[PDB]
Amino acid sequence: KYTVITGASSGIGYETAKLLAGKGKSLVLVARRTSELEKLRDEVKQISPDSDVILKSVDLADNQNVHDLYEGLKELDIETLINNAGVGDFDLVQDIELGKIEKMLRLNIEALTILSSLFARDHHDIEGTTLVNISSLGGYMIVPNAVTYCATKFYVSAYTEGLAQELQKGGAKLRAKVLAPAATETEFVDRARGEAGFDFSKAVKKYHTAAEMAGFLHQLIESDAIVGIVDGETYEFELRGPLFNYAG
Amino acid sequence: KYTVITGASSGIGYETAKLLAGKGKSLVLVARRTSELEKLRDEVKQISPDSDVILKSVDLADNQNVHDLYEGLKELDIETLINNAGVGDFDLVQDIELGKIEKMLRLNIEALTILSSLFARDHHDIEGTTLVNISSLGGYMIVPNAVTYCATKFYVSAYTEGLAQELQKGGAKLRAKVLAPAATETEFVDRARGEAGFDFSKAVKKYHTAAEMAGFLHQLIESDAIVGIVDGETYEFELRGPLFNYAG
Ligand SMILES: NC(=O)c1ccc[n+]([C@@H]2O[C@H](COP(=O)([O-])OP(=O)(O)OC[C@H]3O[C@@H](n4cnc5c(N)ncnc54)[C@H](OP(=O)(O)O)[C@@H]3O)[C@@H](O)[C@H]2O)c1
Ligand SMILES: NC(=O)c1ccc[n+]([C@@H]2O[C@H](COP(=O)([O-])OP(=O)(O)OC[C@H]3O[C@@H](n4cnc5c(N)ncnc54)[C@H](OP(=O)(O)O)[C@@H]3O)[C@@H](O)[C@H]2O)c1
Repeated sequence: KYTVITGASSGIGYETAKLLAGKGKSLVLVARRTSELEKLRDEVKQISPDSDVILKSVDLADNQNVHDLYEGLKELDIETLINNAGVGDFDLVQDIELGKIEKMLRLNIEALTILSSLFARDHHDIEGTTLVNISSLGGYMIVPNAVTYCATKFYVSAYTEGLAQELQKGGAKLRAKVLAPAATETEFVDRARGEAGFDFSKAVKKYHTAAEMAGFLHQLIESDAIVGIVDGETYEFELRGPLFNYAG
Repeated sequence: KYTVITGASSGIGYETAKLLAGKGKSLVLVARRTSELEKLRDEVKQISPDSDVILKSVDLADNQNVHDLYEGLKELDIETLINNAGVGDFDLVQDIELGKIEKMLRLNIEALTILSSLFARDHHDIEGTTLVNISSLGGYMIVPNAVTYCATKFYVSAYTEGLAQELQKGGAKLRAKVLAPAATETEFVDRARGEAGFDFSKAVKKYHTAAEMAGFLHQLIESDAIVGIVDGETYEFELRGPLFNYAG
């Protein structure tokens, strides 16, 4: 039984991989940097010798690539799929680089939608299955200077909240959940603004570590809650139901 | 001075083109079916002899096509861009047709985001410009059996509400607006479910006509409101401010 974690080379996906290794889970770890995926596999084997770890060096910003990824796991028993890979951008809309933003849409929205749709197709009536889509507090509240990225997370939040309630009302075995972190200490900011060195310790007054966010993600999987969300002011993690209007 | 209307060959965009014709505006009408674009241009000339009417047969579900559409309009003075083209689907997520849904994402989301970003880049500091993106009441309220489509509209609403407030806070000249129709008598249901003949008169107990929704769109352009939205319970058209949380 496997747990698929996209965006496993760094940040939340990376630490989630390590936390799930400590539970004896076997992993499919997806990202582009093979080097880091291999060093993580080495950590995972010393944490948990009997875990199986499959690596997949895949750019998920290409729709065909995402299809290929999934059909290549057809002969695996996947209990959890975690749509964690995603990128950010800080800039006024009038200043954006469309090539980067277009790529952001293909990763944040499409890849996640392809994998969620395919997982749901084959796993809705299968006992013990979980889908966890990583949104953001930015997917429930709009943040200045990050309009485009926030809107990808609004998509993710609304899509997962509607998929979750679809599967509940239909009596599915598959459970779908959304994680909405707040500021979490990872590479995300450095990628988003395009230059390294951003220091959360010095520049952000409240943030979780990547390990703390792996821990929240794991508790979300271990709950009957659809939404795991960090409060923007208290930075308490809350497991709760949907935030948006449901017309049902 | 031109008003660009994507999705002009039927429905809201078609009736919007005719309304703006009666005000003497010149139009750039974008859709795939040349046939109907020429039929509308004939109507526009009969309403408005002196209106200029450029037609563009373009599939906007291709990102390159959307760039090409815009770069080809750079010789023109565009006062208004209306991202109206969009497509729906009624289906459990487990039952969708990915090729249809992936095309829906490229049109409902990407096309609109390319055209809005490029319009915003060249027109933010230009007096009298207006960007109007068409979302839906299902972009503020999740509707069963249309999870994926509603999420494209949550993207549109959140993107445009965030862009609108970005332009206000930064003193732009450009105004950005979002329209959120409810049931509107168009080809939209027929295209979404794949089969013709859906009858609003017999099947839907409250709905607006396409001409009424073009009127609401024109009301929204002529206001300081960021949002023009049909209330699901009263079916009154409301001009109001943003609905989502703004962190600034
Ligand atoms: N950090 C925060 O404050 C925060 C808050 C809310 C939500 N989030 C969300 O958290 C998730 C993880 O981000 P993070 O904070 O952990 O940042 P991160 O450390 O930069 O991790 C992003 C991950 O995505 C992978 N990735 C990026 N582009 C990819 C592509 N085209 N194909 C495949 N994999 C790709 C990266 O590895 P490769 O580059 O090697 O592929 C990396 O593993 C994202 O959904 C992000 O939006 C972050
Ligand atoms: N009708 C409703 O109840 C309702 C409610 C809320 C929001 N909306 C929104 O209203 C907008 C307009 O839809 P409508 O109700 O007027 O429906 P419609 O009659 O089906 O018109 C849709 C328009 O989109 C164009 N279009 C579709 N795919 C395209 C593509 N790939 N490239 C270029 N143009 C394309 C169509 O023309 P071609 O096929 O010729 O390209 C047509 O002009 C959509 O954004 C829809 O989501 C509708």
